[PDB]
Amino acid sequence: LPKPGTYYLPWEVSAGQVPDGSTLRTFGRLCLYDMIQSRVTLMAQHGSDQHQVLVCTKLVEPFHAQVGSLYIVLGELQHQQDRGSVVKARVLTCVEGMNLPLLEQAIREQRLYKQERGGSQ
Amino acid sequence: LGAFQAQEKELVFDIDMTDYDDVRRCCSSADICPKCWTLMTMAIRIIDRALKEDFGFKHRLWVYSGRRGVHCWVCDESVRKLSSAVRSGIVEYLSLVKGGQDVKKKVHLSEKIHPFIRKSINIIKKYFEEYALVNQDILENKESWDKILALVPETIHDELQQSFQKSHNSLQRWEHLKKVASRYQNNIKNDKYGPWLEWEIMLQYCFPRLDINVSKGINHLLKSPFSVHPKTGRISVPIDLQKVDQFDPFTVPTISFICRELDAISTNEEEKEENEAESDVKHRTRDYKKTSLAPYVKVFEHFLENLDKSRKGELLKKSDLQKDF
Amino acid sequence: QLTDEEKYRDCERFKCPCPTCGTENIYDNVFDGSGTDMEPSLYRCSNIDCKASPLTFTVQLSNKLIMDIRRFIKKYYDGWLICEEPTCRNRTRHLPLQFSRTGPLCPACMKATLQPEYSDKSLYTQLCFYRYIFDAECALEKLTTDHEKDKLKKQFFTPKVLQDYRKLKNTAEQFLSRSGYSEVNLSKLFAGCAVKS
Amino acid sequence: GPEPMTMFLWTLCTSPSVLRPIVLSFELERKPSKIVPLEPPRLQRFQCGELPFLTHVNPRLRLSCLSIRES
Amino acid sequence: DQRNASYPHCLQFYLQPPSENISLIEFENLAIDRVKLLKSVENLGVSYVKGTEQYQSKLESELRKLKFSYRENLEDEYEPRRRDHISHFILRLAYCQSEELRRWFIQQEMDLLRFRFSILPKDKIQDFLKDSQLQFEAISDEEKTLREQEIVASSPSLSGLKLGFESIYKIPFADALDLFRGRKVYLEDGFAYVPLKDIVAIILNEFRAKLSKALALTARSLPAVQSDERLQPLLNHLSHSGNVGKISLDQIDLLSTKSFPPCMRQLHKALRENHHLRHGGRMQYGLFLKGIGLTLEQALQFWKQEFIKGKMDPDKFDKGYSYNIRHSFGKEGKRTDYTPFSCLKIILSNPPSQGDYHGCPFRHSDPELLKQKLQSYKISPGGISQILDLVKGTHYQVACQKYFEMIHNVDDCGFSLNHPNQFFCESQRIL
Amino acid sequence: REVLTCKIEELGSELKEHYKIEAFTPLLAPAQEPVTLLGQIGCDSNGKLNNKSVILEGDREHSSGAQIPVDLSELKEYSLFPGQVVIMEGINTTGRKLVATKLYEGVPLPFYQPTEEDADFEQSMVLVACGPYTTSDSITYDPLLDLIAVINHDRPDVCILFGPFLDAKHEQVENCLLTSPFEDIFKQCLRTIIEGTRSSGSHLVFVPSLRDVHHEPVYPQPPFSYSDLSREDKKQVQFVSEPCSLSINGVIFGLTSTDLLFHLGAEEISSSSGTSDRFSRILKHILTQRSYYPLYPPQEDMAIDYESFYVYAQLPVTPDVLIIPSELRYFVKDVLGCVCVNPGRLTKGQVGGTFARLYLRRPAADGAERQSPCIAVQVVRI
Amino acid sequence: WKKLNTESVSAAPSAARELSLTSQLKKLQETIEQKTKIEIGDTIRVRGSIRTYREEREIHATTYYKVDDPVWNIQIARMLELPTIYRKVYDQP
DNA sequence: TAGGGTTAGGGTTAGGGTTA
Repeated sequence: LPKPGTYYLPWEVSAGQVPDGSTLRTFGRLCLYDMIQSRVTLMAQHGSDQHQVLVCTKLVEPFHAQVGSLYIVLGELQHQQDRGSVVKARVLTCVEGMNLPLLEQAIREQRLYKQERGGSQ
Repeated sequence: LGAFQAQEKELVFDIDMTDYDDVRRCCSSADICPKCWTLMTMAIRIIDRALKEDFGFKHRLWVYSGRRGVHCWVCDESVRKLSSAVRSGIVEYLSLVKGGQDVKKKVHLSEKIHPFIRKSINIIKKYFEEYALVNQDILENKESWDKILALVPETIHDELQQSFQKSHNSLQRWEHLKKVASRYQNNIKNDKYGPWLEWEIMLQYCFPRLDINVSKGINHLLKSPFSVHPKTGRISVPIDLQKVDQFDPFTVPTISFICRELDAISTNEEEKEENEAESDVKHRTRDYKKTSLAPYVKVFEHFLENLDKSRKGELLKKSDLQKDF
Repeated sequence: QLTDEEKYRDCERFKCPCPTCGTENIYDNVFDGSGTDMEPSLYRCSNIDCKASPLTFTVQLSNKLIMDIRRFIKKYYDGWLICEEPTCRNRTRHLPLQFSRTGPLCPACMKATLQPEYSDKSLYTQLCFYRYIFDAECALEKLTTDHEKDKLKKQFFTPKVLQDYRKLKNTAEQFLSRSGYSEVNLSKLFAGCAVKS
Repeated sequence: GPEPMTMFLWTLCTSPSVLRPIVLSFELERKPSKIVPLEPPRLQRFQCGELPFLTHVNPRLRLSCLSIRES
Repeated sequence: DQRNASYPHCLQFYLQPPSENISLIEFENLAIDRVKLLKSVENLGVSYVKGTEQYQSKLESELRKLKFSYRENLEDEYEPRRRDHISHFILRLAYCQSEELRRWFIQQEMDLLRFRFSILPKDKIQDFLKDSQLQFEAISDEEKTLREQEIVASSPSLSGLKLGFESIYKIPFADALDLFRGRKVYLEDGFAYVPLKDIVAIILNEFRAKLSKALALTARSLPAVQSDERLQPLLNHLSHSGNVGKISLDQIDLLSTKSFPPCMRQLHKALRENHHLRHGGRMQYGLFLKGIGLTLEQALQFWKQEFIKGKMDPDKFDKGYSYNIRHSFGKEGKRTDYTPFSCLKIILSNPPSQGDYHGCPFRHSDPELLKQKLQSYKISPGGISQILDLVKGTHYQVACQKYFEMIHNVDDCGFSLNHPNQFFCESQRIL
Repeated sequence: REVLTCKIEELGSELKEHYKIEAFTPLLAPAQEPVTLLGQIGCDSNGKLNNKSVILEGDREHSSGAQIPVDLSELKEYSLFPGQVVIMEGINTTGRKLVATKLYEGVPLPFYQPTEEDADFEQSMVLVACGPYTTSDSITYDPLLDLIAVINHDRPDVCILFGPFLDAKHEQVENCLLTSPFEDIFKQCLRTIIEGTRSSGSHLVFVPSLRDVHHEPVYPQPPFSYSDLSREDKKQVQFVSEPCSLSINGVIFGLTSTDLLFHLGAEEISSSSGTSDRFSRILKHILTQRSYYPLYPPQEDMAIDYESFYVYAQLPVTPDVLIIPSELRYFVKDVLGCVCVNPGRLTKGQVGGTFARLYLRRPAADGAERQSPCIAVQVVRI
Repeated sequence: WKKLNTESVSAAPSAARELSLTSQLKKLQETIEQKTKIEIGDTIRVRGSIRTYREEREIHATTYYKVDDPVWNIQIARMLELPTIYRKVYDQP
């Protein structure tokens, strides 16, 4: 059995605020599909800032690509020497039309409740 | 499903001692004798020399299975990435004894001889004579040469049978066979047979036999070293490359003997090593130092040091190429 | 594989009124009738008493065909879409800007998608059907009985009639040349490979 | 509690084609004007780990349907 | 100068996907034409032998008939070269579904390339290599003379020290597998010293196979985006498109004496004699009995009986043998049900060794033992001679057909033999 | 979707750069503090647009095709049409209902700067004419011949005639009563025009229209094809695509054979506190929208190829002169330094319409303020 | 658990009403079969009790079915609704 | 003399440790 997948907004993982080898699930919008090297570069906006996450895909071929669309990625993170941070994909589904603010508020509320229950112990 | 595939594994070969029953006569079925150990000894020499010279593989590690077999563990770098077809080609090139149960003659050699066959026959003469003629005595009984003559054309079957009847020991019969073969080579007259009757019979009764199935697969499994056979308790140990001729199978330490050795080691520790606040690592280190496995682990460590030196050389070469000093 | 009936089952048959007798003319095949009635459709008019040869109205036929083709293309570029929900059946022309895993989302039911009211396949099938009735060479080739084919060709079909049929087919084929549905761009297909261009 | 139609309904009633999350608008079955307090707790023998045990239980609520919609 | 730049030579490794635009009908025509040509060349290769004159002449006739590029007249080669290029990449897009399909495509393309290179002049092969992105190395006459004896005793079809006026290339071992396997090239510390013609042909073949394999692997991930409604019927068209009733457990002996083909009669006889068999025969026999209408329970009883006759312990049987048999039929475990081995696969399977009996006797048996076993089956001397001639001609399937006709007393079998299930079902139909 | 979102995002980015907007809030974000949202103007109702049926549609890069109703009750003045790119600031309390609080205005592209060679040209004569050149039911082409005589007598430097050269609305072509092929008829008409203009010896410019018969009706469309032009007449006869941006002597001409004004007037709603010219508002809207046909969805009487429209039908720069044939009342108006002419149809029913004549005098570019080279225009009734 | 679909029902050539009913039965059967097919990367809903086996916890399933949520509405609603359920019912004396 | 019928109803259990 594997470890569970905790949610993480793109900008935190972009800054490397998670330990190496952790399992995380995040979101973003695809920007490029490097065919030969099996690499995916998705992007997510934050005000005037744009953040990039590198996704290895060696475990989900065959895989259709939808340029300029949202995605959900779940897997493990490995801190490479030069490439930086890349997530090893285990499941990679596509969702469209789902509004970000509801999701962001949802994880914020869940984190708040978890911390509140953590105040008794 | 389908994305979980084997990627690399070490190339291995297996040698089964029991696959020589129709040729050997020293023992029966699953029995062994010190006289027949020369078989796997010369097989080891042949295979190791062929690998070291023809292909140039650097690192090799020979392990005695425990009962009747010896395994090869090639662990070089540029070999772990090979596909299945290349390994099949390796095994095909290293195999000469070909045929099933129905086939009698295992060799069909033309006039031309490969350099590999030439090297094998040159390095096989010094061992064939003593072992074959004296120890096993292939040409001893009547049925012995009766099955021998099936390996040669019928044109001289009666003459050779009469010569064997006249002769007394296997040495005289072998000499007469050599003389008859040499006479026939000078008198070759429309014969499909090769000009190396003596060579082909020695290879047929003397060459090792492999199995393509254990090396063709990439996800296959094979016994790890330092195992414990559940029948004789002999621990699988590495075999030194430079002392192969001094390897008696019956002298390998067993699990019961090594356990009694551990008991005696504790007895010595009752008056030699006391009041030690060390972790289990150092205690177990001195434990297996005091045992009978010390030469075997020493050989394993020497091989590991050789591999480490090879890694140092390869990383220094990479540094030279990458201009990083 | 599929016959002409299956190929053009849902296509509109060409219609044109006779300039003189005022009777509308219907055309579905190169020839009129079959068997012992083996006559051209454009050989004689619809009315029994009408002696006018429809071949005399080549210009009128072409001028009606161009109008019909313009009508089909105008209908195709209407951009009408229909909701896929059985209880909605919405009709609209405002194509939204939010898609899903399959395509546009219906801005009414918020659960189903939108499909074109008149796809390119129907348009191409209609154009092929128009080209179908003006290929006398293919019809002659399809004639299994060689003797009857020769008899029909010699008894009535002068080469001038074939030239007129080619002239009619020319206008239909004119719009077929610029049709993109029968043109495949190879650059898109293999753009993924980049090792050696 | 205590013909192709039979098998058809048996198949339909025990499939996820019907067992779906629904939004219910329900009216209490026992009319509020009615008054009849006569309910002491009962007792039954629910068992899970191959070991029966006895426990009291409240009477089951009774309702009535006004409108049912999907979700 | 698009025409000349696109197509400089009649041969091409097919490394540059095109960029022009084609009509759909022409697309379909090219696809069907090249698949027909590939099937025809496969059949011609499997019927005759390589080289000769009739086989190559028929292949050239097929190429000329199907309006492809086969010769090298220096005029008007634009159209055939373009058609070959387009159709080859179309089939590259097509045959990327299963590993076996990829292997078949690679083998047939290899055959076609070998033919075209075999009709290529030497100056032209040198120019074609120059245009290719390949590097070769030439050793010096010093070591050429130093290693004369090994290079002449390797016998690469060499005729008594003909190395005069020759250039010897040095190649890593992992690229010359064809000559590597047959023991026809001297070897030294992972290197090969080789003559000119055979090794250049084989090296080109092997590198082409590797590069085509890599490109097919790359293209495997494309059909995920091939959702176009058009071309779907064509892809479906190119995508390609033994249940006899239950039998008893005691009629097997009579059916074996009647219905077992030679490729398995020896295995049955050995099983009935020694009551014990090794892996290679065991899986083959189990698959065959599964494929002719034997249930799980019947097969379990049969195996337990025939192994009790082998002096075992029933507990040991349950632990090992029935345990293996359960997954042999896909009862539990991964349960991937296995189809029986084909005649071609069995003939080209792992060569049996001592203590093994699997494999058709027409390929892995002595001629004298084969004749004796045929005589044990009461085969006519004329039939024996015909079987021997067929064996000499390496036509094992025709020999099996003759054996079937002799045992069943039918003048003509009328069906081509490809699988033992076919043999058994036809025998049951006769019965 | 790609074309629409690319155009929307480009114009939004340009407006953000122009008006110094710090950031854009996502459409569905609920916040009490007023925020600025970027989106396209559309009408939810299938019928004509109205102030009670306005919805804002977002963009892919920010809200992935959002749709929110717009409340203009607090709005003071408004003038909107479907497919209008605007930047609007409001309050979104629950994320579903938005109340408008502000409304921006478009920004025109910079004027083209004439070079040294442009100022050298002193003057030229250019005439504008448009179809249909037939009466309600007569194909005698009397207005065509009279216009030919007028242009031959006047001998303008440049002669420009708009389409259609053969309207399909005629009853003769409706019932297919013609004895000649349409292509042959148009070839004969072009021969007639060339032979008539030979005496004048003036430059002929032909712009196709969407009502043409022999030409395929998808906007934009390729120019007419003629292979019988003589060597001498080749230097003065040309065909350009519709729409075209023809620059003569450093003066940019806005050319279109489509009726923007009629459509826009029929499909625009406004409520202004003061009286103003609706046509001027439409002209400034189309100048600011940076699109020849900014209306979306288009008029149910023509076909638009969106890819070709985006790649070929974008305004290069602000044109000095704009030519808009229309079915509405003839007028001449100038907005933001751009001259716009509405000569109207030359034939109205069975009576002649109006045609206009233009002047192009290059003024001194010494002054800082750019001045329109066109100095005078007169519309002569026919 | 794999419910045993033993003794598959065989239809009879009855009147048209029974033919239509058998067609609807086949449609229902194929709908159930399609609904119950599960692959890696889908959304599953499980109902049942708790059992401990081999010193680990499992969930026996009384019923289960695949959920089609191509937009992630139902999961967002669930994981927004649950904390209210806790705070209103579960975290009470 | 004012509600219909009022009825209590499903409430078990199923087995890892596997390859061509």
